Amino acid sequence: SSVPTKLEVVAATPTSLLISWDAPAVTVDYYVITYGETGYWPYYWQEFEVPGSKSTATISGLKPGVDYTITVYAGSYDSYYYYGSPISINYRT
Amino acid sequence: LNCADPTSERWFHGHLSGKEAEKLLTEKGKHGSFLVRESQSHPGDFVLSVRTGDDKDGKSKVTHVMIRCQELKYDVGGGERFDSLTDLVEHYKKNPMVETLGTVLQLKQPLNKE
Repeated sequence: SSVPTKLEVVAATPTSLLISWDAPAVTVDYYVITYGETGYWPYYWQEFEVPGSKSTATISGLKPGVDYTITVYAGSYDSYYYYGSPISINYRT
Repeated sequence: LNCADPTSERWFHGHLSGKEAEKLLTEKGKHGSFLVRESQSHPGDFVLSVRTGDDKDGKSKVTHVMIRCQELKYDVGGGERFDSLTDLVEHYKKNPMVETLGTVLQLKQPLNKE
């Protein structure tokens, strides 16, 4: 039971990923997309926030032929901490 | 609770989201400016946020570092270990932390809580 669900790379360039997760039945206030190079992950990453009304994002400025780990978090404006059980995937290039 | 308490340090901001941190390091920080804040994914754990770019909206780019406390010592996932975050911070002003995400990670000026 992850929140959100079904994270996948929809489309990719050598330097950019187009990701999507389930626009769900039960909505949240925001999402935080985190990403980093696998092997340095989870100790080094970059991140950005999107509203809960969104279920897609682009991660750009990446390098070709590199393994990346991407984790999406869900959150509430009424909590400092993210919801437990985020969802995570790997993708190279 | 299991490592030296760094909450009295001036570069410690406590509750501060990644978006808030990015705004701070942008509006007042330079390249290599850093702050420590509490993790939002791991309660009680710390995050070192480092400005690593000027540009990417009119916001700057921040790389984030997970701080691990294990067996009374601090590290950033590997390599050297420190009795305090203050010692860790000083070491990574003089030494590079890592090269990742197309940027060389090294500390410069702390961004202090106001």
